[PDB]
Amino acid sequence: DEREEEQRRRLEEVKEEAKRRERSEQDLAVLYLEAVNAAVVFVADSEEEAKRVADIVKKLVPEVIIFVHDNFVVFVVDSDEAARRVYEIVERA
Amino acid sequence: RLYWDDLKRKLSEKLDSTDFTSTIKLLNENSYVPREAGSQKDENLALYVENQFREFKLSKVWRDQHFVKIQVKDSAQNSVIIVDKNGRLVYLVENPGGYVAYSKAATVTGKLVHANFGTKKDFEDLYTPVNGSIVIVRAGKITFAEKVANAESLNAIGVLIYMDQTKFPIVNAELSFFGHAHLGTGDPYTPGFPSFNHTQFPPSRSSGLPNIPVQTISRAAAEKLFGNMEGDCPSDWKTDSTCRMVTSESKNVKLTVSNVLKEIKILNIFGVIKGFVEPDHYVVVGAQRDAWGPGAAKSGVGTALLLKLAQMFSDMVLKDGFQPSRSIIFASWSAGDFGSVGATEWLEGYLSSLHLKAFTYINLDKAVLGTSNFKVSASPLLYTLIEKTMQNVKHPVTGQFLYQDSNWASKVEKLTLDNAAFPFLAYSGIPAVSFCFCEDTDYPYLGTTMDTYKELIERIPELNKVARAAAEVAGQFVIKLTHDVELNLDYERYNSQLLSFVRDLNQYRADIKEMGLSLQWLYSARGDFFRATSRLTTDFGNAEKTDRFVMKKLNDRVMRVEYHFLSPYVSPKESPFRHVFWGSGSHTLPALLENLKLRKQNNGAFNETLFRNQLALATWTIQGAANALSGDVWDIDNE
Amino acid sequence: LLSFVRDLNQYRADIKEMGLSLQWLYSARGDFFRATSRLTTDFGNAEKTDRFVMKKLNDRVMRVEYHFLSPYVSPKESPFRHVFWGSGSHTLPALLENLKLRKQNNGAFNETLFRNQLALATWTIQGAANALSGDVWDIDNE
Ligand SMILES: *[C@@H]1O[C@H](CO)[C@@H](O[C@@H]2O[C@H](CO)[C@@H](O[C@@H]3O[C@H](CO)[C@@H](O)[C@H](O)[C@@H]3O)[C@H](O)[C@H]2NC(C)=O)[C@H](O)[C@H]1NC(C)=O
Ligand SMILES: *[C@@H]1O[C@H](CO)[C@@H](O[C@@H]2O[C@H](CO)[C@@H](O[C@@H]3O[C@H](CO)[C@@H](O)[C@H](O)[C@@H]3O)[C@H](O)[C@H]2NC(C)=O)[C@H](O)[C@H]1NC(C)=O
Ligand SMILES: *[C@@H]1O[C@H](CO)[C@@H](O[C@@H]2O[C@H](CO)[C@@H](O[C@@H]3O[C@H](CO)[C@@H](O)[C@H](O)[C@@H]3O)[C@H](O)[C@H]2NC(C)=O)[C@H](O)[C@H]1NC(C)=O
Ligand SMILES: *[C@@H]1O[C@H](CO)[C@@H](O[C@@H]2O[C@H](CO)[C@@H](O)[C@H](O)[C@H]2NC(C)=O)[C@H](O)[C@H]1NC(C)=O
Ligand SMILES: [Ca+2]
Repeated sequence: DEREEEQRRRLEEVKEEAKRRERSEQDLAVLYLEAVNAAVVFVADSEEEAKRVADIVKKLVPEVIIFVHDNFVVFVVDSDEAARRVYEIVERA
Repeated sequence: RLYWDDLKRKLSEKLDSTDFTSTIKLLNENSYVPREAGSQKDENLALYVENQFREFKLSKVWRDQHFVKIQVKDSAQNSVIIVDKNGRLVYLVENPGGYVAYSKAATVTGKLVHANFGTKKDFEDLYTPVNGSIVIVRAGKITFAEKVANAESLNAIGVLIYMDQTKFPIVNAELSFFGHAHLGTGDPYTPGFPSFNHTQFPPSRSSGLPNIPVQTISRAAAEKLFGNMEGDCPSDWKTDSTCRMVTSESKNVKLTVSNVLKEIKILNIFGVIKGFVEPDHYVVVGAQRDAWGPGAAKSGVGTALLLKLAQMFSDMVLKDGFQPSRSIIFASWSAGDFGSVGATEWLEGYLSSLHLKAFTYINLDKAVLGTSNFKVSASPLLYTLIEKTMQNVKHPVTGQFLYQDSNWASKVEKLTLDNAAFPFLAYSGIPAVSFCFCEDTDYPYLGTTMDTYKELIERIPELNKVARAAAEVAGQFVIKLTHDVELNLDYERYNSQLLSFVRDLNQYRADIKEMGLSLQWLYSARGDFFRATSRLTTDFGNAEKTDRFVMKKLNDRVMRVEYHFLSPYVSPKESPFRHVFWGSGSHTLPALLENLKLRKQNNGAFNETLFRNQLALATWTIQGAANALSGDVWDIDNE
Repeated sequence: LLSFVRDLNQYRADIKEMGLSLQWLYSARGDFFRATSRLTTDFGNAEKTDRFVMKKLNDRVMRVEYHFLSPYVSPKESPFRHVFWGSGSHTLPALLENLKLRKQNNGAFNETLFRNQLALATWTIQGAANALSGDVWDIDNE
């Protein structure tokens, strides 16, 4: 009977640890944001939309440093002014 | 032999030749700022205060060593981020430089709902419910702990605190600030017992510790958050036009707090001037030494006042022939920014020694914040002493006496959780007093890095004169409490208080009548207490002041007045603030009134058995105080 | 007090396995012995005709029994607060029985309760000693 008990609890442990590594796209975006203290992380549907939005932001905010990664875009700025401008642009464009 | 007039004149003479601003400027030097609790500069200032106490040649200088648990920032930065519920964008609102001590380390995400100040009435008059959402509130009316507790009572998952420009006209919109959210005083991990090694620090957590994360944010971050929110804030809130109420449907807020506990050593510095007749009875004068930033107004002014008062009284005793009947203790506390930890743990450590010996506490924290108003919060036993002090101390600017309102006593606000005199009054039953020259608004730089000497001397150019006036008030308190054979403690004042109580009960008479209860026993207890106070005043009048034995008996009966209002039916460890008038918990008269108020609202929030027990215990607390004040046990009359 | 600590001796290993020490109890015992010895010395050196010195010393005597009432317990739910002769988890016999349950390895032993009991009893004894020693500034604790 105890063999079945250890088997049951091992399978239960595997379940718990498998559910805990469940990531969302937003989790990866937040990790990108928190890693480099970015201002805005934008998740596009494709690399083309990502490139287009990044280029628009770069045109309106030249000092921004843009990291284009798959369909993710990471905006790093030096001032809160540029952060606010980049956020407005990314949220409304 | 010196009398009251000689002592007053010599005290004013020494106050004229005292330079307070120089010591304030010394306390803001780089060797003392910043002085976080337990830091190296805190210990440096403690050593300086100790050496000053020794150089004043006080009767004895000593120290107390405590090991307490505070909360500090972690290497992981706390963050406020905005997430789009579509999942397409995340936006870092702010990595705040300040923090809220004793906040729970957690990450929560949800709607952001604006509450005006975090008070219960603010929450009740709210369109959007806050359960399951993050709450953003302004500071200014209640402590951070009260805001967080009110938020937790409605199942909020997080609290953000900011300083609006209307309440805090600060030019720097990115200014960080600091606070604590422990609903209580002292070390929150030694609730009710001293933080000494002898206890071997057992696992015990104060019930006032919050269970949700709380974080301070700048006004710029608050406006960035309002940019993603809808709804105008009510006009009676009287806040900025950028204020908004609730986040849009597409926006949620993620708050991450990761503060960590840290065990630190704190020092309490003490000096004592012994009395000449009854040195075992004493007054305590205390001031906070620690501060998050420079703490010029929060800590420097009070510490300078403490040093100057100790020096002047030592000179009066050694050179001017001042012979106080009772002793005077000067105390420099630490960890006051975390909830009067030093003073509370000193009280909990030496309660058995302070019982019926320490008969008055005088707090000096934040005594100089402005020049318009003179505000005071104290036990009623000191009211008369305050009045007589306000009638002969002149305003530092106008030159008039501070006594301008004859009905001031009916407008006094009771001591609050953030005041160091509150644990003295509500927990140990020692009459306590706090006072300040202040404005109608709050000092905007408290808990910030802009609480420097420059800002203080710029806002108050008459800083030396105002500090002199505050020191004069405190010194007259001390002299009146220690120089004569009478204590100058006005027990009759409590009569007024009792009247108010029954008057506050009148608006619920009908409730009292339908529960089969009566207020007749409370009025009989009021009569007994009034007659006891009248008999005590008559005995003081008929007594011979040179007869030390009769005066000793009457003064002991006086010194038991504040202690007998501590609730004898509650655990002092779980409910330390036992004072039925000025404490907190279901044993206090305000708690009885709030529970009784819930009976009109016909939902099941009213607890009838709890109210019956509250009424019984409060009635017998009052009646027993009257009986104890009336004299010997066999001289008590019962109908 | 001696008997108390002697009753603790039979559990040394337990105290040693929980990371606890009995040194503070012996220090409080020494402080209480010092307070009683100086109180007797003060009674001997005082003049019985001086009504006030005798009144002060007699007040210090009359506070001895009161200071053994547990100041951390509700008098309504546990009225017998005396740590020596009362009843409840705040008394020394209750501490001894809880510590006794740790040798007899059932699951009846409550470690957190025992730590709180030890802390509160230790400081009750130490505070009684401090109050008996005299004024608050004349306490030699460090
Ligand atoms: C704040 O509290 C309110 C009230 O509990 C929460 O709203 C409640 O959410 C639950 C599930 O989302 C609702 O349950 C459903 O209620 C309808 C009512 O007609 C019922 O027909 C369904 O069978 C189901 O039980 C509940 O009604 C709803 N209450 C209201 C007034 O809408 C809300 O979720 C809380 N806030 C947060 C952030 O969680
Ligand atoms: C009274 O209690 C305090 C607080 O528990 C004791 O202070 C703490 O003592 C521990 C152990 O001695 C210290 O930890 C040690 O730190 C050193 C330096 O990093 C390290 O080499 C050791 O491995 C250990 O981690 C701790 O730092 C210290 N805390 C403070 C704030 O100083 C104190 O020893 C107790 N006193 C007595 C007489 O029992
Ligand atoms: C209204 O207030 C009354 C009074 O506070 C509440 O009754 C109280 O209920 C609690 C929990 O049900 C009782 O606690 C008990 O404490 C003893 C202490 O030894 C313990 O042995 C028990 O296991 C239990 O934990 C408490 O005795 C009881 N008090 C009275 C006077 O009846 C009542 O729950 C409140 N009503 C509502 C709706 O909140
Ligand atoms: C061991 O003792 C502790 C301390 O008395 C008990 O902790 C109490 O737990 C109850 C709920 O289980 C709470 O209502 C109390 O507030 C706790 N007391 C304290 C002082 O924290 C614990 O229950 C005991 N364990 C067992 C198994 O009986
Ligand atoms: Ca404590």
